[PDB]
Amino acid sequence: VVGGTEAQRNSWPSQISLQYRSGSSWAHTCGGTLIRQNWVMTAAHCVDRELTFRVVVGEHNLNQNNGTEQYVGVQKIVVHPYWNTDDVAAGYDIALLRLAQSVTLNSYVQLGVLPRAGTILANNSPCYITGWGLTRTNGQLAQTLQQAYLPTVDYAICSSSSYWGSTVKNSMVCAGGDGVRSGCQGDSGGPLHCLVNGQYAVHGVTSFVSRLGCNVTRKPTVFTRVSAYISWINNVIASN
Amino acid sequence: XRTTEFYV
Ligand SMILES: [Ca+2]
Repeated sequence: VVGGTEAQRNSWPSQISLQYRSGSSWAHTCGGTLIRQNWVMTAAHCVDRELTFRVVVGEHNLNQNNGTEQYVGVQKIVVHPYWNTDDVAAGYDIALLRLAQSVTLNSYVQLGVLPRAGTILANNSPCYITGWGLTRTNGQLAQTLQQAYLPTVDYAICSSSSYWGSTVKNSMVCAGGDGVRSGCQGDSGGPLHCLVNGQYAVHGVTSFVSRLGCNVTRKPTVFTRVSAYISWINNVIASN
Repeated sequence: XRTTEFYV
C-alpha cells in the first residue's frame, strides 16, 4: 500500500496473507479475504501458477510472531472460468480457495461480509484498502499490515479518457487516484473495505495498477467488483 | 493494466 498507515491488530480480521513455498521457507505473494471458515477469496492472477500455497489468518507482522496466527493448507483452487491471463482488462479476476482445514474464528479472525448482488457504490464512497504490499513504487513489502483511505471513483469517471478509458469495465471498481495513495505490488488479491449502512463490506478484490507505477495521478487502483460475482461465489461454495 | 503480483 502506498501512502498508508499501520492498521490496528484487530480492525480488519478477514484479511489473509496468501503465501507460497519458496526455497526453504514461505513467502508472501498476495492478499485475500476469508469468506467462509474454509473458503478464501482472492485474485485469479494470484493463483495463476503451479506453486504450493498456504494461507495465513490472524496475521499482522509478516516476520515476527504475533500471538494469533493460524496457518492452513490450500486444498482446492477454483478460478473464474472466463479468466484470461493474457487479458487482465477483460475482467474475471477472481478466485476461490478451499482450505485444508477450517479456521477458528476469534477477534483476529472473522468472516468478511459480502455486498448484495448488483450493488454499485456512489462516487466518492468511503473505502479502505489493506495489505502487506509495497510501500512505494519499486520499493519493498511492508512488514506490518497497512491501510489507506481510498474513496471510490465511479464507472463514468473511471472509464473516461483522462483516467482509465476502456481498460476498465463495469465489472470493476475504481478507487483512489490522487497520486498519493495506492494499492501496490503484493496487495492484489486483497479486499477493498467499504462502509455501507454502518458496516464495512468487501466490495473489491485488488487486481491492477498502472504500468507507470502504483500511485499515479488519476489512475486509481482497480478492483474486481465483488457484487458482480455473488451468484458465482455462492454456486461454487455450494458445489464443491 | 499491470497486475498486483510479481509480476502478473
Ligand atoms: Ca509469517
